[PDB]
Amino acid sequence: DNMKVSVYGAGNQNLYINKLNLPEKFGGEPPYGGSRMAIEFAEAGHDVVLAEPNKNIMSDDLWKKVEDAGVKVVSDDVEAAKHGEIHVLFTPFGKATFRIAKTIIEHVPENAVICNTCTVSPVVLYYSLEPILRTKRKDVGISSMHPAAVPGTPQHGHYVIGGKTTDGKELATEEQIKKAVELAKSAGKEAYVVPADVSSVVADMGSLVTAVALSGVLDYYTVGRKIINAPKKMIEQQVIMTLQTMASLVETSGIEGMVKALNPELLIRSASSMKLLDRQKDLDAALEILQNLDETLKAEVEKAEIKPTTLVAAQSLVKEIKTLIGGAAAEGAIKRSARKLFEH
Amino acid sequence: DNMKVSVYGAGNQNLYINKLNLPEKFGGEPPYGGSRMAIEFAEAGHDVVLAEPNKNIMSDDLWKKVEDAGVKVVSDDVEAAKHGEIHVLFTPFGKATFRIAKTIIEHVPENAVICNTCTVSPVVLYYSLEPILRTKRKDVGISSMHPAAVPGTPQHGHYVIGGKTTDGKELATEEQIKKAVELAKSAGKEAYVVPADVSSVVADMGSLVTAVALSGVLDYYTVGRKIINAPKKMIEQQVIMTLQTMASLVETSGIEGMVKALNPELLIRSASSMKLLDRQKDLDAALEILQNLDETLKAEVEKAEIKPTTLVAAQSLVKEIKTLIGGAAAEGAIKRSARKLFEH
Ligand SMILES: C[C@@H]1Nc2nc(N)[nH]c(=O)c2N2CN(c3ccc(C[C@H](O)[C@H](O)[C@H](O)CO[C@H]4O[C@H](COP(=O)(O)O[C@@H](CCC(=O)O)C(=O)O)[C@@H](O)[C@H]4O)cc3)[C@H](C)[C@@H]12
Ligand SMILES: C[C@@H]1Nc2nc(N)[nH]c(=O)c2N2CN(c3ccc(C[C@H](O)[C@H](O)[C@H](O)CO[C@H]4O[C@H](COP(=O)(O)O[C@@H](CCC(=O)O)C(=O)O)[C@@H](O)[C@H]4O)cc3)[C@H](C)[C@@H]12
Repeated sequence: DNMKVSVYGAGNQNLYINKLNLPEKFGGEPPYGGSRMAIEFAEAGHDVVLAEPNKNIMSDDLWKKVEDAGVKVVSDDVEAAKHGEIHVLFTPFGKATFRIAKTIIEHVPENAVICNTCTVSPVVLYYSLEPILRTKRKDVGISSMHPAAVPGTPQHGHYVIGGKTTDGKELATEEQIKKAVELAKSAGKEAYVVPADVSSVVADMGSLVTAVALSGVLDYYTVGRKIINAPKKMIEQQVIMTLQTMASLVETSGIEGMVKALNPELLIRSASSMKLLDRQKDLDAALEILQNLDETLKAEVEKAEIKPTTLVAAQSLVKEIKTLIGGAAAEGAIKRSARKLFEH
Repeated sequence: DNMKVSVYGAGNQNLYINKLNLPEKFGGEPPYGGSRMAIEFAEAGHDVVLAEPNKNIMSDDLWKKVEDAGVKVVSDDVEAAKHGEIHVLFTPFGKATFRIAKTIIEHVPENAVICNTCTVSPVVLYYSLEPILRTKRKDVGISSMHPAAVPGTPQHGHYVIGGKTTDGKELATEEQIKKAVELAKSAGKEAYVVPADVSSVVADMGSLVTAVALSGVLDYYTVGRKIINAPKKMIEQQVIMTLQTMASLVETSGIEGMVKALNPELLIRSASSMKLLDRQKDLDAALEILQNLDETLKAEVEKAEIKPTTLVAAQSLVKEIKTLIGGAAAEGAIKRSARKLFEH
C-alpha cells in the first residue's frame, strides 16, 4: 500500500538548528520536524504534499532535500486538504493549528483522517471540530501522530497514535487508526496506539513533567507502603489531592501563582521529613532545585496573585454532574469548559 | 494564655519507636506524635486533655512522661469534647478520624475549633461535618494544625494552619484561627497560615509528591521559556493536562492503573528527548527510577485495569457548573462528590 499524505508545517528550522542545536547534541541533519516527516513518508513510497505558507522558514539548500525526496510543496492549505487521505498537523501552537484544521475539514476527501502532532491533544482537536464532525462530516476521523522525539534525530524511533479513549469514545474508526499506524510503520518506526485522552501526556514535551511527577508518586508509594506501612487508600488520596490541587492552581493562577500558593520554603521543610532512604534521588533532586530557584522567577512569584481555586474530586464530580443534569448536558458542560481552557 | 486544649490520639509509639526507629534515624526521644503535642502544649501552660481509648498504645514509662507534663489522660472522647476550646485530631486514618469528629461535634463547647493533623484535609473534614455545621453548630470552626514532621523529632519546627480557602470560604473564624496560631507559637513552633484547600498538600506525607512534581514543572517551565521559547500558555496548558490526567487516572484506576495507562517505557523514551541540559537532575533521577521499577510492581501494573476516565478542565468545569445549575447547587455537587472520594 502507498497512500496520499498531506503534512502541514515544515517546522521551525532555526529552532532545531540554532536553538536546540540538534545536529550536534542529538544527531541527524536538517531539515527536522514536519518537513522531515514528509521526506520519510515519501521515501516510504507515499504520495506526499507539504503545505508551508512561509518559504523563508528554511534555506533553499534545505528545501532542496525536501524536493529531492519527491515531496510536493504547496503554500495553500486547501490544496493539501484535497490531496491527502491522511493529514498531519505539524502546525504552530494555538490558533494556527485550530485554524488550519477548521480550514481543511470541509475540503478533505471522504473518510480522511486528521492527526495532530506535538501541538494539541486529539480530544481537544476533536472538540474544536465537533460541530462539523457531528453534522456535515461524520466521515472524518481525528487521531494523532506524536513523534517520540524530533523527527530527523536518531532518537525518534516511534509514534504514539491516539486511539479510542479510556471512556470508550471513538474519535476515528478502527480503519482510520490502522491507516495512521501503517503510515508510522511504513517509515521504519514503531507505532503504538494509546487512548487519545492520554496520548499527548506521554508523548508531548510535557512528558518531562509526566515522568518526573510519576517518579515522585512511585517514590511516595514505595516509601508509604514498604517503610511507613501507610494504607494504600491514604497514599492514593494524597496523590490525587496533590496532583489535582497543583493542576487547578496552575489553571487559575499560572505557574507563578501556583508556586506562590504552595510556598517552596515551606515545602522544602515538610518534604525533608519524607527522607527515609538515600535511594530517593528524586526527592534529593527536588529539594536542591527548590532551594535554588532562578532569581527572576522568585520575583515574579512574589508579584503573583493566587486566584480563587476550588478543591474537587474531579472524576467523582463528573459522575455527580451526570446524575444531576443527565449525560448529554454533562458532556456539553465538559466539552465547553475544556474548549475554554485548551482552545479559546 | 491558659487555653483549654483537647488532643485525640496518643500516636502509634510502636510505629515511631520500634518500626521506624525515629530515635536513631531522626532523633529526639519518645513519645512522639499526638502525645508529644499534648506534652508540649501542657508545658507551655495550657490546660490539656489527651483522649486515648487504648492504654496499650505505649509503655507505662512513656505514659509517665505524658502524665508528668501535666496532661490529663482520658479514655472517653466525649469527656475531652466537653473540655477543649480547641480540638486536635491526631487520629488514625479513615473512619476513625471522621468517627471521632462526628462523636465530639455535638459535645464541644460554644465557639470551639476542631483541627486535623496528618490524616485528613480540613476542607474534607468540614464537608463530613457540614450537615451539623450548617444547622446546629454554626459556631464551630474547622481548621488544622499539621506538624509537617513527626512531633518530637528535631525536624518538627512548625505547624501549617489551614485558613480561609483560596476561593474565599471561611471554615473557621479569625478568632479560632488565631487560637490555633497561638497554640503553635506558645509551644516554640512557627506557625504558617495557609489557605485550607492547599494546607494538606504542603504538609502531609504527600508533600514528597508535591516537591518532586513541582521541580518537574519548574524544569519544564525553564526549558520551555528559555531554550525553546514556547508560549507560556502552551507550557501551562501541558502542565495542567499532565497533572490533571494523572490525578484522574489514579482516581478511577488506582496508582497501578495510572501507571499502565501512561506506559513507563514510552514515557522514558519521550522524556529522554527533553534532556537538553545538565541542569536537569530531576529528569535524571526520574529516568533511573522509572527504568528500574520493582518487578512485583511491574507485574501488578500489567494486571491492572484502566477504568473509564474523562478528560476535564477542572476549574473551568467548576465555573461551568456554577453558571449551569447555580452556586448553591454546584457547591452541593462539589461537596457530595468530594466526600464520596475522600471520606467514603
Ligand atoms: C526538543 C523537544 N523534545 C520533545 N520531546 C517530546 N517527548 N515531545 C515533543 O513534542 C518534543 N518536542 C516538540 N518541540 C516543540 C514543540 C512546539 C514548540 C512551539 C514553537 O516553538 C512555537 O513557539 C509555537 O508553535 C508557536 O509559534 C507560533 O507563533 C505564531 C502564531 O502566532 P500568530 O502570528 O498567529 O498570532 C498573532 C496574534 C497577534 C495579536 O494579538 O494581534 C501574532 O502574535 O502576530 C506562529 O507563526 C509560530 O511562530 C516548540 C518546540 C521541541 C522541538 C521538541
Ligand atoms: C515519617 C513521616 N514524616 C512526615 N512528613 C511530613 N511532611 N508530613 C507527615 O505527615 C509525616 N508523617 C506522618 N506519618 C504517618 C501518618 C499516618 C500514617 C498512617 C497511620 O499509621 C494510619 O492511621 C494507620 O496505618 C491506620 O491503621 C492502624 O490502625 C489499625 C487498626 O484498625 P482500625 O483503624 O480499623 O481500628 C479502629 C478502631 C475503631 C474503634 O475504636 O471502635 C481505629 O481506627 O482505631 C492498626 O492495625 C494500624 O494499621 C503513618 C505515618 C509519618 C510517621 C510521618
